[PDB]
Amino acid sequence: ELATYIEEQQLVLLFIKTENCGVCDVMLRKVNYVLENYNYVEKIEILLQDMFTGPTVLLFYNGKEILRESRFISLENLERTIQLFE
Repeated sequence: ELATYIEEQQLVLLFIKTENCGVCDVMLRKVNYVLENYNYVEKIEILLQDMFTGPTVLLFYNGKEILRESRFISLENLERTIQLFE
């Protein structure tokens, strides 16, 4: 909340996951893969405690939430959306 202002570094993607979650790990690999091709996206990972599994990806542009996907994650949607910022 204090470098959430430095979290206005253009296009940024939150990957949110939980401590015991098999898919999360796979999907993170999958997301990372896409992000190979797009240097101008910044990833932040948040690992929540177990105690909601996820994963959840949020995409923010200049702070505005532009995309939210969850549980099963259209890498197509993610990519095309990112692309709108070529």
